[PDB]
Amino acid sequence: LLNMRLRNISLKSEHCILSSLDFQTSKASEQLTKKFIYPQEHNSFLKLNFQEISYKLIDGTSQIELDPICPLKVPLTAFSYDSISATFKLVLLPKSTQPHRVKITLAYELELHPNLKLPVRTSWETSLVNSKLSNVKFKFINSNIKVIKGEKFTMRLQIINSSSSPLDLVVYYNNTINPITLENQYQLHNKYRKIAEGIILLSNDYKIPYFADLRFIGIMSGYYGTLSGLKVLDLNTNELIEVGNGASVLI
Amino acid sequence: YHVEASHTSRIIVPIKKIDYKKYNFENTPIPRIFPGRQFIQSGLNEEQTIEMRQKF
Amino acid sequence: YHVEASHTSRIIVPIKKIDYKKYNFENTPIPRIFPGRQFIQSGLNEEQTIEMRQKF
Repeated sequence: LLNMRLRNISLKSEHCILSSLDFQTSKASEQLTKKFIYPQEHNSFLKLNFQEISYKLIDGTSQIELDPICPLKVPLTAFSYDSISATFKLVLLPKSTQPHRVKITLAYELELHPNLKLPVRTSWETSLVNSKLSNVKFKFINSNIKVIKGEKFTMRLQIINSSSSPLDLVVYYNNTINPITLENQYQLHNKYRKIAEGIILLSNDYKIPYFADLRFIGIMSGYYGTLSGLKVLDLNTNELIEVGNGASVLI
Repeated sequence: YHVEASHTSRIIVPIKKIDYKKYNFENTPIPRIFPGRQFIQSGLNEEQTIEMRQKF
Repeated sequence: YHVEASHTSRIIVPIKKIDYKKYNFENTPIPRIFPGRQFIQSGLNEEQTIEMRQKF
């Protein structure tokens, strides 16, 4: 074995988990072979890695990678092509057969037949927030990453619960500073002074009765990921329910 | 604007600040509508009197 | 128009009449969406059938 490699599959909750095996012909056989080649007056080898594709299942299909693969042949390089893989709905882990081939055109144009094709198990190795009191769940129908200027915009929230008491929630945005190491002492304040100053909710204390279009305008600009001021609350048995979801860039 | 039968509409009225070197906000506080009366002790701390004058 | 949250607003739509010597309103009555079926007796008086045809 010469080309040392690793299998990296990264898991995302946008129903995607990409795969990019990294390869690098490391020093272990290089320290011997590039001194035999140094005795034979060569220090720029070229193993023509040009043929490589993946396999998904028993239907061994070449999945279309997100990146390209031309004739890659140089000395001491290292490559990691990224391939889009569909994320499963559960722990159905598709074992995979990583196939590759490099035709080792050595010094004095000496080709050598070699390939790197083997199989393993391609495990990854690892919107909505639920309630605390009721069966209520909160999601935003409009997409949680959205573009706007400093002007007005429409924002829309899902309320789905059990219809045993299907009512009496209230919103309020609570535009005041949470009053709160010295650089962290002026970091938590500058977090809170742009939470409570950025957007303003133009219909607060909105009685809900499912669907409601909540009404904001934002003043100053930035990335308001998990815009966390707004609090709905159940008027019986008052618990501070929070919706820490959604985002808004203002450029 | 328009408000139908329950629909609140938050009016966003822009103003300026005030300048503390232009008005004195420590003047005779809570002036009575009619002069005179009993003239009883305030029964409050002077600092409290300051913040009551500003908040009025 | 405008209707706020309970306020009815009676729309006053003007039309013309119809002419009884222009349309025949005694044509096949209450036509079925799909042809065929059992073909059971109507079980109603012919005069009643007349006023049901007009009121449809």
